[PDB]
Formats: sequence, structure tokens, C-alpha cells
Amino acid sequence: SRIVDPKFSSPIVNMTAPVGRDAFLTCVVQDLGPYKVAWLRVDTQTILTIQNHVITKNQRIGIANSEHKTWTMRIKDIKESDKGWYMCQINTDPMKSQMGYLDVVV
Amino acid sequence: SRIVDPKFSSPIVNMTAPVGRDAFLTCVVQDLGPYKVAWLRVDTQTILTIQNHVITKNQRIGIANSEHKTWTMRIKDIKESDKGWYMCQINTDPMKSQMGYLDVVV
Ligand SMILES: *[C@@H]1O[C@H](CO)[C@@H](O)[C@H](O)[C@H]1NC(C)=O
Ligand SMILES: *[C@@H]1O[C@H](CO)[C@@H](O)[C@H](O)[C@H]1NC(C)=O
Repeated sequence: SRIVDPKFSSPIVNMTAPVGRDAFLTCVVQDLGPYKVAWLRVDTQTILTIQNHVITKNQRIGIANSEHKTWTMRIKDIKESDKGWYMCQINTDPMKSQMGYLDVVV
Repeated sequence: SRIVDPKFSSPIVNMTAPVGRDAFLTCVVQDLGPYKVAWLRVDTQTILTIQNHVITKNQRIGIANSEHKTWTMRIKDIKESDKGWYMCQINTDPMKSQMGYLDVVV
């Protein structure tokens, strides 16, 4: 039995934030179902989170969701090196994703 | 206490295979410890596996390991669109990774 793919309800909300403040990036998914939402950093090619699990060893990354639709990654105490592109990816076949950015102003 | 990072014992052996055969890529890691090995398709940064869990919906992907040292991703019944670069990634900080290539000949 085939099920619908999840669909993104809105584009990724980007964030601009000063060094040392906390940053958030949010992905809004409709009809997630049995699929999973993963955050990745695109510059560094690094897996950050999958569902409610932080994969990276970086202790400043957190992840939370409400109703499996709004998925918000937290980057605690941001440094200048956190500036870059971040992907919200769903494990459909083919894979679907959208990208946002965190800008760290100096 | 700090622990060692895992280290790759050898490069990933590439593989060339004809359409319809099974293919394998192997990543050999030393001192994995509490860290995790993930396989990704580099073209799109599609998360394929994490540890012994297949993340992608693609039912032709499999993962196995022996003693948390040798990590082997299998691609069953390969197609031309399986040709490309694959990354073996460890969730250290900073992230560590090796890449291999699956060439599919028609
Ligand atoms: C975030 O930035 C990208 C390009 O910089 C843009 O396409 C996207 O729509 C932005 N997000 C929002 C919510 O506007
Ligand atoms: C794998 O392939 C790449 C290019 O296809 C090559 O440069 C590299 O040396 C190969 N790795 C090994 C271990 O042979």
C-alpha cells in the first residue's frame, strides 16, 4: 500500500543573529506519517539531527517538534563559524528537502 | 574524560558493477566507540543509513557490520541512477568522512 509523501507546508524560516545568542531554524511538514525529518549542514556536509535525536557530537545543537509538523533546530550560543546553509530533509524516495540559512552578524 | 576519535583503517574500495547485479561499499573504522557510522549519497546528501538502520525509503539499500569495524552498505539490483559518490561519515566534531564511487556499466 502506497501512502502520500509528506509535503512542506511553508519555506524554511531563515535567521539572522548576533554571536553568542541562540539561533533557531524551523521546518514545517504536513503528513509526515512514518517518515523522518533530518537536519543537515550543507557547507560542512554534516548530519545534525534525525527526528528527535541529535546525531552530531556538537553539544550546542538541539531539536524539538510539536505535532510532528513544526521541526525546530536550536543552535546554542552561536559562533561565527555556524553561519551557513542548513537542509531539512525527509527520507522519501526520492528524497525531498528544503534549504535555509543562518546568518551570524559580526 | 576525552576519548579518541575513531579513525579509518583504510580507504573505501570503489566498485564497478553491471546493471542488475548487487553492489557493495565497505568502510573500515577503528575505535568507533560510542560514535556512529552513516552512509550518504554525496550527490544530494541523501542520508542512506545510520549505524545499522536504513534511513532511506529505497528498499534496495541494506547495511551490515562486523564488530563495529567493517561497515558495508549493499545496493541490491542496481540501476544506472545508482552511479555516483558515497560518503562514510562519523559523527565526530568536527565530522570525519571518506568517500567511494559506485560505477554502473550498462
Ligand atoms: C530563506 O532564504 C532563501 C534564499 O536565501 C529563500 O529562497 C527562502 O524563501 C527564505 N525563507 C523564507 C521563509 O523566505
Ligand atoms: C576510488 O575512486 C577514485 C576516483 O574514482 C580514485 O581517485 C580513488 O583512488 C579510488 N580509491 C581507491 C581506494 O582505489
